[PDB]
Amino acid sequence: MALINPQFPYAGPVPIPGPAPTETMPLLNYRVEGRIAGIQQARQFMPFLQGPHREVAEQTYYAIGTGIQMGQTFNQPLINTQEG
Amino acid sequence: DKPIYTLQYGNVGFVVNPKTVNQNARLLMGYEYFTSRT
Repeated sequence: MALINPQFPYAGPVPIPGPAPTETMPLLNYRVEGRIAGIQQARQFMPFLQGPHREVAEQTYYAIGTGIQMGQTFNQPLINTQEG
Repeated sequence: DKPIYTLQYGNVGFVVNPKTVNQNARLLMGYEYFTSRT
């Protein structure tokens, strides 16, 4: 967006020496076929386990029984003959 | 914690088995108890 100087104008570009025209043109680089080499193993001996863990520990229980329940020799009360 | 009522569980007594008894030896027994008319 330059302003044209009317007192000192200039013309378009003139030819100048050039950079040997084939040396600015590249070759198209020619890929050969390739292979991810080797026979891959199916599994890996991992350093960490792959499953979930638990944040807190919960107390577990198992039921037990008591035993054969016996009789008893109670201390027996007195007879309510109007004193009680 | 559990008073001797001895009306709701039999006739409880207090036992002293002595080893040596001199002449005119006695056993003094102090008591402390509740009493009402239930």
